[PDB]
Amino acid sequence: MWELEKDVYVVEVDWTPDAPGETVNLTCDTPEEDDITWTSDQRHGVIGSGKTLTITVKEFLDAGQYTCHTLSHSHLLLHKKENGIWSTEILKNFKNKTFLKCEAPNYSGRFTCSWLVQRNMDLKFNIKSSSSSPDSRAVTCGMASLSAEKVTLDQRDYEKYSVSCQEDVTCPTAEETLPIELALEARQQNKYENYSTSFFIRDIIKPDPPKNLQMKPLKQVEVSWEYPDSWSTPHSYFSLKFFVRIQGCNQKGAFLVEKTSTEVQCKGGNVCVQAQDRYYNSSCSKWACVPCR
Amino acid sequence: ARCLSQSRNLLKTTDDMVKTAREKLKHYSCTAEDIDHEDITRDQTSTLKTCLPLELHKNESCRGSCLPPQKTSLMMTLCLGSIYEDLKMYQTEFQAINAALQNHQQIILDKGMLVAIDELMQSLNHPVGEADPYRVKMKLCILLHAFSTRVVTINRVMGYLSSA
Ligand SMILES: *[C@@H]1O[C@H](CO)[C@@H](O[C@@H]2O[C@H](CO)[C@@H](O[C@@H]3O[C@H](CO)[C@@H](O)[C@H](O)[C@@H]3O)[C@H](O)[C@H]2NC(C)=O)[C@H](O)[C@H]1NC(C)=O
Ligand SMILES: *[C@@H]1O[C@H](CO)[C@@H](O)[C@H](O)[C@H]1NC(C)=O
Repeated sequence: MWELEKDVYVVEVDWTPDAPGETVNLTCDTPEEDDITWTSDQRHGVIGSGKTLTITVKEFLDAGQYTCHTLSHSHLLLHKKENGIWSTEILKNFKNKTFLKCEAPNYSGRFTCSWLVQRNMDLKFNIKSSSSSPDSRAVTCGMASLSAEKVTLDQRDYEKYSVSCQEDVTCPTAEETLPIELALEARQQNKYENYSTSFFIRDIIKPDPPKNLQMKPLKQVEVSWEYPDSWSTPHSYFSLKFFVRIQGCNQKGAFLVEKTSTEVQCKGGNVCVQAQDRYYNSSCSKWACVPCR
Repeated sequence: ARCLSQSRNLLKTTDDMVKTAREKLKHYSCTAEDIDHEDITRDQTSTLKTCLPLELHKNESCRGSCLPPQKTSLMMTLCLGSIYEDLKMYQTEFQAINAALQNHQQIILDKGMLVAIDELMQSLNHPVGEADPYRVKMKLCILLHAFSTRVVTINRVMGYLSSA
């Protein structure tokens, strides 16, 4: 039994029918009181009497919100390990199978990581840098918020949470030596799990859609766009590439233009432009479509 | 100027070379990207500290015929000089790996990339480890992934020197 918080404890169980649950005693947080009673949030009546209550934790029923009687509270969380591997049941993976999808709109240090939950009840999330080694990049993240936009995958829709993170600004470097190592703690009711990821900003760069898309009739039209305002500056150093199509990184029937403009031929068609880092084969922007006269 | 075309060609010859790598060296963790990013110039390079635009240097606490004659900077001079040493280091490693690979089929280093690092080295200028057959293949992939990220940094610098 290890201490996650002051009155919230996590116990790791072998989750094998023959394995004996770990025996650990929990006492009421009031030192001098005697003749107390005990309950659990999954039990109706009293289940303990002494100032300290031993407990054997093999199943989920043996865990919950143990409340003195209301002198104090204690919470038990289970982290299953089955055949030596820990459970990954709270979160739902993407088609990639990554449990955490991080992406950055620029090279500033800001980035957002998002994840899908199988089942959205009594969920508490905490994300932080996973390495305390001195040679480690420091990242501080805010709190996780649920997204009104659900996500569909394998003929099923899932709810999505996300968090904004920011690398503690040091002096700039042209490349990234060590990866950013993050870890997420997920807490379904009476279940604890943790997920980790390692990434470089250069690989999570997803440029924002192009802005100010205009077109001028030519002999044949000149389609002109502009770099996203969220993109890093100087744009000369942080060059972008643009794929154009008429009607991520699908580029089906699409051509490349490394400038802010090109000349396409369309009638009654809609022209679309996406962006990407000119040099690193990173993620491509969402399409910024516009009709063509 | 005009060193931009050599950095672009180096980017092209490197990208289609790593494509040749993660295709022929399948199931070598090459395409899996699980291989750790290993910089071979880490000990003697000033590329990461210097090869940055002057606009990003906002705090005080932080030859070759490629630098623009209009704007000359000591930091940019150090950047171009460090890039030269990086390419030479990768040249010696690649030439040694190519010797072992040419004897043993699956992979061969692109002559275009090897002449691209040299032509860019000359514009900037105005003994190798031991490995077995399986290990020399892995080493090439780890080098190619790090070399791709370094050429990307070079191309950003050259693009910044031009048009500015
Ligand atoms: C992700 O989950 C795993 C498994 O729940 C966590 O590993 C566990 O972490 C706790 C707290 O760091 C460890 O408790 C400590 O155990 C040592 C054992 O000598 C004890 O001396 C300390 O006082 C403390 O109680 C626990 O042993 C450890 N269990 C295993 C199997 O590794 C892990 O920390 C979680 N987080 C990450 C980022 O992995
Ligand atoms: C510049 O100095 C200020 C004040 O000390 C500090 O807050 C900031 O992080 C520094 N910026 C960089 C890039 O080091």
